[PDB]
Amino acid sequence: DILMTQSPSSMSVSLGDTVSITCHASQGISSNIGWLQQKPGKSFMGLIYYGTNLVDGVPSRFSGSGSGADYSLTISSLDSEDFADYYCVQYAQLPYTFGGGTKLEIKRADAAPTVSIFPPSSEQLTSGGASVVCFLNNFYPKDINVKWKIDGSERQNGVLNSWTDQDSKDSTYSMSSTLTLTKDEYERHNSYTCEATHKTSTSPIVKSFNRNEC
Amino acid sequence: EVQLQQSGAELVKPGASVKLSCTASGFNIKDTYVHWVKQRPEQGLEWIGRIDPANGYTKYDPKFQGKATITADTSSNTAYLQLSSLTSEDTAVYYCVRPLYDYYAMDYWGQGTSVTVSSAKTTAPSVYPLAPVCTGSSVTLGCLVKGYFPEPVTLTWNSGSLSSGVHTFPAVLQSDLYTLSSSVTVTSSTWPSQSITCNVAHPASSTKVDKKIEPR
Amino acid sequence: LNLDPVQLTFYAGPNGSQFGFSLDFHKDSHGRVAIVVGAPRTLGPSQEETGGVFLCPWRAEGGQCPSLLFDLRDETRNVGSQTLQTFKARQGLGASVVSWSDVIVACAPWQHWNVLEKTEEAEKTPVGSCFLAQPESGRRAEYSPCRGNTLSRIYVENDFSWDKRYCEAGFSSVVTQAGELVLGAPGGYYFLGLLAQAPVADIFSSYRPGILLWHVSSQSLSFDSSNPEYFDGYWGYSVAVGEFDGDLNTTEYVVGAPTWSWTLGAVEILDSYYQRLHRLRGEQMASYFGHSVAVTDVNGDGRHDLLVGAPLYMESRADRKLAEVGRVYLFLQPRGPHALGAPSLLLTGTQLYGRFGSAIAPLGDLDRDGYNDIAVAAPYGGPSGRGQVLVFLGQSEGLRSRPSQVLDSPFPTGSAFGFSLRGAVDIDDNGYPDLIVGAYGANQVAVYRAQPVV
Amino acid sequence: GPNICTTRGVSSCQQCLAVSPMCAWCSDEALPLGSPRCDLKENLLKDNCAPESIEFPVSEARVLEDRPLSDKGSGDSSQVTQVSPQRIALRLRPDDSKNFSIQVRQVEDYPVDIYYLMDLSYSMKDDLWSIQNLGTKLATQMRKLTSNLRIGFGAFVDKPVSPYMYISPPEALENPCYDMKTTCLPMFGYKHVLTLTDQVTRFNEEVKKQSVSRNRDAPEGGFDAIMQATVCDEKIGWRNDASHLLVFTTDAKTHIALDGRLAGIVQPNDGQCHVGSDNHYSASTTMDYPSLGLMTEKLSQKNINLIFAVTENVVNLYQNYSELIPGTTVGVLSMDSSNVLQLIVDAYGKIRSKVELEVRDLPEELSLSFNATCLNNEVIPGLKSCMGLKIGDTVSFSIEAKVRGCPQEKEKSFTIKPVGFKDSLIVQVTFDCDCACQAQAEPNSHRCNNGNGTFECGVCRCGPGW
Ligand SMILES: *[C@@H]1O[C@H](CO)[C@@H](O[C@@H]2O[C@H](CO)[C@@H](O[C@@H]3O[C@H](CO)[C@@H](O)[C@H](O[C@H]4O[C@H](CO)[C@@H](O)[C@H](O)[C@@H]4O)[C@@H]3O)[C@H](O)[C@H]2NC(C)=O)[C@H](O)[C@H]1NC(C)=O
Ligand SMILES: O=C(O)CN1CCN(C[C@@H]2CC(C3CCNCC3)=NO2)CC1
Ligand SMILES: *[C@@H]1O[C@H](CO)[C@@H](O)[C@H](O)[C@H]1NC(C)=O
Ligand SMILES: [Ca+2]
Ligand SMILES: [Ca+2]
Ligand SMILES: [Ca+2]
Ligand SMILES: [Ca+2]
Ligand SMILES: [Mn+2]
Ligand SMILES: [Mn+2]
Ligand SMILES: [Mn+2]
Repeated sequence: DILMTQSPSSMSVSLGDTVSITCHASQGISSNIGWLQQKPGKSFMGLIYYGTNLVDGVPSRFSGSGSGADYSLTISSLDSEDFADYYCVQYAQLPYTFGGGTKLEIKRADAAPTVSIFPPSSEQLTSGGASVVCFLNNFYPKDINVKWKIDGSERQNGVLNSWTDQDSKDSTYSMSSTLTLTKDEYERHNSYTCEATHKTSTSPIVKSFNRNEC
Repeated sequence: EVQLQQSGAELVKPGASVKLSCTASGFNIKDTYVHWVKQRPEQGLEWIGRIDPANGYTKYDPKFQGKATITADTSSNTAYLQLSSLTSEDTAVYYCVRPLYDYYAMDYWGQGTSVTVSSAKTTAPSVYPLAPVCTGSSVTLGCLVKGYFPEPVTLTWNSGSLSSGVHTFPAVLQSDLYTLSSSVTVTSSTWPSQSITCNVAHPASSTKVDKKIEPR
Repeated sequence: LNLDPVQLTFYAGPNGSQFGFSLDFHKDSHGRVAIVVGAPRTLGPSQEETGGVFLCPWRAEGGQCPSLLFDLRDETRNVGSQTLQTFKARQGLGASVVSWSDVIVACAPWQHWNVLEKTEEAEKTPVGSCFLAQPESGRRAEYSPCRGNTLSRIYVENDFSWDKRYCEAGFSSVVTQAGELVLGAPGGYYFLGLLAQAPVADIFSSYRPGILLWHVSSQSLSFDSSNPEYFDGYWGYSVAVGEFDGDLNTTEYVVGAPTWSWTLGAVEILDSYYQRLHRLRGEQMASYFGHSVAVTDVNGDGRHDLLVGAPLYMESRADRKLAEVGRVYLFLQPRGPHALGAPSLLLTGTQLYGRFGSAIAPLGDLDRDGYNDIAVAAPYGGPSGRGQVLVFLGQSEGLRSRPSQVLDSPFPTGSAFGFSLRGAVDIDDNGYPDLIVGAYGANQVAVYRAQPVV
Repeated sequence: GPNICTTRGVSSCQQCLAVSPMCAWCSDEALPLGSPRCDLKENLLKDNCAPESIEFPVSEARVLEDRPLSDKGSGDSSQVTQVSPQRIALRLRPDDSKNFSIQVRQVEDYPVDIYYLMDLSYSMKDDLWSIQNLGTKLATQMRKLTSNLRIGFGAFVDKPVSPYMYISPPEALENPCYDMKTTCLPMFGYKHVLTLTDQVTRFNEEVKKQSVSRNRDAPEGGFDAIMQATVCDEKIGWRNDASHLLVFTTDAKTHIALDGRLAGIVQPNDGQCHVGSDNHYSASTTMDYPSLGLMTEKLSQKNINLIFAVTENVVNLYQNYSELIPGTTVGVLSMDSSNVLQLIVDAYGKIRSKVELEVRDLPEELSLSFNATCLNNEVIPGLKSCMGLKIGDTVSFSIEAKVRGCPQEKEKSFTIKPVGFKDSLIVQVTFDCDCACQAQAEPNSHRCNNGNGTFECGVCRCGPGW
């Protein structure tokens, strides 16, 4: 099958910018390529067909170009609605195949996260489980690493992570990390810690608590 | 106008089968090819196959040969995607697509039909309050909604009163059941001065539990 | 009556190009009348016949005309694991031309087409194609509704149903006043014949170069049939439009099928959904009843009337003998919802093999008496066999039975003077409508100017 | 007593004869003043008119050639007589009429040409197998009727051009049957195969090497082939003094004039021979199918009897064409041509069961009427054709020629010929309107008003210029 390599995976840009998404195919496809848009939490809309032809209704700030095995989607003067996911698709050969996608995100000033750790509630402990929750809120950029430590030692089993989309108000990101243990295992140790590593600080942001102690 | 209106979200068990529909609105389904596309967050977009509803002739990606069966009924002006021997990896969103002008293009898309495969029964969530530990100017509370099926759930604070400064995170599958969390941030003079409550509703099992956050 | 046969105007194309095979009046966006001329054997780039089109400015002296340029290159598209191919050699571009508003539609009925997929193919066949031009802006579009991508084996397995591979779309053509292009495709559905219709605006807006296979969603095609009366009937050999059902909001189609029902011939009147409203049957097998059709109100009641040419009709003569001369039939449209009846008038040729009725052109009201008139061609008529065009005037009871004027070909033998005809347009702005006559055998067009009645 | 001759008060001998065929003129000098010179011949002799001076022509008819009808059409360098008499002299005075006869015989043992023109599109494959022995079988049965049989063969499919011809892939051009599991010949329009010959095993052996082709559309190009088989006299080999049977076999509809435009062909059929040394019709891809009227003209000009031998699914079609091409015969052909031999024999019988008179070059002022005698001496008034005949039968016609007035030209000739026959009756007509005495007229006679007149036939006539 024809592989469609779409770059970049994401870009941080601003309103009014001119940006270009590229799509490289494993062989020539002679402009038999379409471009697609998926707005957050919604379905797809076609933008370009046959390499350069705008789908009816699409604004003219969109344009397609390229030839052979290398193509481009360009947006002149980004609008607020243009921050979404974009995919290329080739139809030179069956099966049709898609690029991996490109997400346009809003650019802003770097921001350190607000970390907050939460020990297991009384209710959950009396049912036999023990979940330590760690919130990492309102940071930029999106790249971040969370590390759980039990008595100073890293723990990788039983961790469950969730991230939010770029927030509509301040254009920051937030993350939720949850470490679930049994009640019996949670009491074999004392210190519980989540470490946050962001480009906004060389030292990791550390928050922790000690069982029994408060 | 051309609109593709797909069927509602399906919730089925592994090993069973499901038939999705794509009804043509504002045109004759017979006019063009109709394609089916699978979308997953990690795996992305995958072409399943196509049908020519004028005659019924189909094409498939060999990856879906066996599971995918595409049909059409010009009478109801509708196209269908039958999936069989369902598996956790068949959990995806399925779209029907048609071209605008170019016979071979992929320009018009339905809204998508969500499919979820699981052996989980209808389980009600476990709502746990999240109070900080025994300092600054800003305080952060939380609420943990663990082990429920199926999706979704609605979460508010003080019954929609406290809305700003809140982060409700997308649910995650934890061994056939879902887990979700939500945080809220205010000033120190607000809490525990003012009662903050976590309101969680799970219409599937018809439960609306409310846990008041109490300090330690 | 009052066409001037002394001072003619001649336009000429290249030798062997069949300049004059088809023609029409064209008005630009300012109302200036020109003549669009089809020349279906014009040489292309590879020194091969492909046909061509000329746009002749009106000049009393006539002369040479500039080309209306269209893409003559064969096309190839690899897409969907298939290979699409157009073949423009001997396609006959300009075998039909028609003008509507400021747009010109020129068709190549024998353009061939094929689709390749591994070792299989659709078969290389003449689907035909039409080319559209807006001369003032340079806009170009194409319309080729019989192109498909189905492989040969599938037609065999389905007993050759809905087989549009041999359409020859554009063999005949007409445009409604509202701008719907209607194409006759006499090879459609394995030689039954079909019609294809689409708005001119939608043809332009849905067309992009290099696609080759695209949808015109507002298009409408007629239907295949299991009835053997339609087999090899060449339904769509000729086409016209008019008002025949009393509802002014609907346009009706008139379709010639000159070999319908084992070469009896027929003409049908349809609504725009191709449902049949009336059928006129030929009178004599092989006469080619339906070779030409014309729509105009000749008797001044505001109801469109129908003329049908059977250019090979054999008239009965003394001693039980038959003489091929050709015949024209006139049907007057009755008041209100009623069937067209028997012909109101039969006009019959005189010269053996003259092919009277090979073309029938509405003239408008030539002599300005309140009734519309017609010209009938006999491209091999006249006492010398060189061709004649005969003018018949309307009257309260239909048409006069004898011609008011006869135009003898000014060209040599073999010119086919009158094979194409067009009237009802005042090209020199003197208040009288004029007549253009094609003579593709001489690669020329003659213009006859109407003058005040003497 | 007086009559139309005397009461008309004529002025000259010529005027006298024009009054009535019964009037006569007396050119004698010794005739009383009151007595008229224009009267019945009896009344003139009663008034002592010199018999030599009497001008009274009588309308007559005498034979010039009267060869006996042949008993056999065999032998002879075509010294065969099918019509008798062959030439008569006819004389008529103004407004008069004379009658004469003609005999016509369907002569026994007359030579026969049979050209077999065969559809060789793909459904005729089993037909080719059936007729491998036709040449010899046909010779055995026709030997009962004639001792001079010649036979020949040609074949047709359709115009070798798109869309009638498959043109892709290249293999399909060399073998149209490529996408089936067989081989067939490349498509051909019309090919002549065997010139008319009396060596009937040439027919068998040529047929055994023939094979079918394949084209796309059901109507075929047989009318092209009929035209060429008709007008290519020397190649096909029709004989001057023989019955010509053109046997056309097919199981399908036919292409007709103006169909050619579906292949881009608009040039009308010129009705001329276009089969050269390669024996194929070279104008197949450039010239339109012929029209019915043009086929009729050429078939009549060459005296070809066309036989539509077609399968039952198209019998009604070809019966209807047959009515538009007079003289054509139709017979029902089996799906494998197994019955074609009897069809030809029955057609030959039907062809020679009719005698139909035709008149060529009759002057405007002459009208003819025909009384026919067919069967056993049964007279049929107002008829010039006989039907239901058998080989060897003889029929006769009584003819009356009436002349209206007197024409400017005094000698004309016309022809009575049976349709399709070689022999004919030539009628040499002389219009006797003048008097012999006019040849010895006296211009500027001193008997007529001091030279102001001319003296002819015993009277004075005003000379030229008066
Ligand atoms: C070969 O030629 C023959 C001779 O013409 C031809 O047969 C004729 O066909 C016509 C058309 O099918 C027949 O027509 C009809 O006459 C009868 C009365 O005898 C009526 O019942 C019919 O009326 C209906 O159909 C008409 C349209 O055809 C309508 O206009 C009408 O309102 C009625 O609905 C019709 O008028 C005719 O009877 C035959 N004649 C004979 C002797 O069979 C034959 O079809 C030709 N075949 C080929 C293959 O060319
Ligand atoms: O004669 C040959 O060489 C081959 N023969 C093979 C069979 N061919 C049949 C075709 C099929 C066809 C019907 C028309 C009505 N709609 C369905 C298709 N007409 O005729 C004719 C030519
Ligand atoms: C002439 O005709 C009359 C009667 O029509 C007939 O009695 C006579 O025999 C005929 N004579 C000839 C020579 O034909
Ligand atoms: Ca109407
Ligand atoms: Ca009228
Ligand atoms: Ca008038
Ligand atoms: Ca004028
Ligand atoms: Mn055939
Ligand atoms: Mn057969
Ligand atoms: Mn054919």
